[PDB]
Amino acid sequence: LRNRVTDRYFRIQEVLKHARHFRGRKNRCYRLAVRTVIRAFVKCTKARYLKKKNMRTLWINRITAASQEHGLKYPALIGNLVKCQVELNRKVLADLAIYEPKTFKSLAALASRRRHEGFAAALGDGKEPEGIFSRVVQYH
Amino acid sequence: KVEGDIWALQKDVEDFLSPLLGKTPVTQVNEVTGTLRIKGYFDQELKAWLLEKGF
Amino acid sequence: QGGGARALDLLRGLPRVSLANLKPNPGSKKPERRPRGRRRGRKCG
Amino acid sequence: VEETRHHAEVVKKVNEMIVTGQYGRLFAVVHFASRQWKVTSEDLILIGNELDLACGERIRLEKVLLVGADNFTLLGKPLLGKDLVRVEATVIEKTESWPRIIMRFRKRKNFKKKRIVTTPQTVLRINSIEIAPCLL
Amino acid sequence: KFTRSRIPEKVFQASPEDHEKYGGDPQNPHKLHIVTRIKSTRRRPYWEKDIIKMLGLEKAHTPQVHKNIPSVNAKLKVVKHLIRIKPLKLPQGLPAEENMSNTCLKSTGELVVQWHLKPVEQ
Amino acid sequence: RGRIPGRQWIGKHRRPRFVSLRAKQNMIRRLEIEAENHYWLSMPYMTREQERGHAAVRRREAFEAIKAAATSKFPPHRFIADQLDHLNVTKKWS
Amino acid sequence: TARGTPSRFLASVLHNGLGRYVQQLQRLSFSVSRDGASSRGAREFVEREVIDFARRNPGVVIYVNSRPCCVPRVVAEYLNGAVREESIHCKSVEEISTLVQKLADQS
Ligand SMILES: [K+]
Ligand SMILES: [Mg+2]
Ligand SMILES: [Mg+2]
Ligand SMILES: [Mg+2]
Ligand SMILES: [Mg+2]
Repeated sequence: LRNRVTDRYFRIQEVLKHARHFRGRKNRCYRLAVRTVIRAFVKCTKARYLKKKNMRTLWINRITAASQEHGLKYPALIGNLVKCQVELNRKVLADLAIYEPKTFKSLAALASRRRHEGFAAALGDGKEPEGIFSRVVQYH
Repeated sequence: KVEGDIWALQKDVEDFLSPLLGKTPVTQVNEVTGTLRIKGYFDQELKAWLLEKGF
Repeated sequence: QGGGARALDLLRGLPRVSLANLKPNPGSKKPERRPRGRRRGRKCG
Repeated sequence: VEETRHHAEVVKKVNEMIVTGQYGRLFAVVHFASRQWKVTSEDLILIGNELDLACGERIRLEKVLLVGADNFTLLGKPLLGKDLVRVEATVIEKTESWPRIIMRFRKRKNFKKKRIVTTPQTVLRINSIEIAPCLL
Repeated sequence: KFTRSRIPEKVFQASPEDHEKYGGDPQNPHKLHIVTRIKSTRRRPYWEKDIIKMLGLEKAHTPQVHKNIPSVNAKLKVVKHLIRIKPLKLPQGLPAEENMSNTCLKSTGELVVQWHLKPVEQ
Repeated sequence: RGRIPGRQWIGKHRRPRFVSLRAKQNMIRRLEIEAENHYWLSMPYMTREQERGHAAVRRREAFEAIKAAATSKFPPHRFIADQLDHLNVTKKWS
Repeated sequence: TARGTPSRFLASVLHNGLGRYVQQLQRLSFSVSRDGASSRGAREFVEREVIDFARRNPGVVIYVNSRPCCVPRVVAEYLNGAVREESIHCKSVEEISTLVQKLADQS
């Protein structure tokens, strides 16, 4: 019995279909396209880490841009919102800085007020009571 | 050459070799072939035991 | 007694045994290994 | 001492805006599926896991971190009380993700393997976001 | 040649100024440890890697409870530069049978037996 | 200009490496954590004599479970129902 | 792949669930074979499972056409007009039951 490949056409079309949008001979020649489709798939897997990294970097720039309009720096906003137990991530703050400018200014005022409270507490030796917004809600 | 409900034979063998070993025996039950395979050598002990039941 | 009878009455409700529905005893025929694919192809052991 | 009573005046004014309904659309920030969503009413959100809920069922999102309006905003520390804000969503579509390519390749090592995964997904629609006058 | 290290016994001799700095009491030493690996076993000798496995410190930043006994302390003194050691404190005491489902180990080293997830009314 | 002979970080003439300000702070932070570890290892609860024999029973029982699992390795039972269930491949409607 | 495939924004059909929830699945067409092992899982699904499945979803019309065929298939038609055709060739009862329920949830 002699066996020959009869469905070799279907084995090469499943790889060439991913290369139809390429440029040059690497969209129709199986030998050339297979080495490009594999690299395209490899870049697809490794770009999932970059997309998460790039989104956060984009959010930081947008948060920084809006903070400067209110005379604040990015470390001064994120750092002082943590001490108020306001757990808002960069995704929300970037959205708030774009679609809710009035709400973002309220957060900037809260962060600025909390920032000023820490400086006042740093000047004292603990005799004066803590700031109004410096109180922390305890959970048991 | 075990016929009938072989799983009843396993329980009797387990309750019989346990005092000699101090622990439950490790047995393989092959219903298709009707054979019981027991880890360890119990040739002389089981041959006398099966003669008691009249097999 | 019960074991012998249970192996025959259960076979009645099953479809007809033919040359199609037969298979070897599991574990009695190891799959053949061929020098094909990534696992066994680069240098074929 | 002077600022403590000044806060009560502001809170009472904002609380007085809730009984009379002097607010329009409300946007709420909720924590769901380890993610914070800036959602409003009648919008869609895609969740990358199965909730084991039949489609059409109406549920409540318990965790709300921020509720805001045109003139007033309330902040949770870190969460708002269940007696102050209520966000309800509806399961409308449960489907699998589009095929994702997971391929790894190392040069000169004959290392190449391709995996395709379809993570389950769930779509929720926020129906209503209502608050209650419980600030005081 | 690079080999193991014999740490002098004087190193593990707390001074009176240390008891007023870390809050420990030599008269009443703590019963249990809270060991947490904070460093990679990579680029470290094989004997340090084995001790990490023996102590159940495979996954990093995963607290583990061990007994404050010389044999266990002997293993800790070998990988003392890869882990963080904190005493286990029991403000409510040892968990009972009814408090097994309500335990929670806080970052301060205290194990509470009533995890209510509710703001303090005080 | 500015060529470093050979490779950068190996050889006789290597590219100089300098310690930054945060690099010093990171090392100091590591030292403080380990300096506290030396304190908690200086207060054993029990001595060597007291500790001896306090876990012999548990250790002995733990290994007996390993021996039981190691000595219980045996082929699984073969049922007659499973062999007959392969005939269902030809089940059809009348 | 993303660049090699089309994409769309998240949306629904006529704002489903805004006022009421409407099951977007509209029709199911099963093509089972009286004879053939390929439909063994499908035939068992028709005998005991599709009857109870039709009880739960009254808004979906199910057609069971028994004709000779080598690959049994399930065709799902939706309100928006898209038609999804799936093959249940040699699948267990549980795998078919889960697959059909998935088609019901999709829009
Ligand atoms: K290999
Ligand atoms: Mg990150
Ligand atoms: Mg090879
Ligand atoms: Mg080759
Ligand atoms: Mg060079």
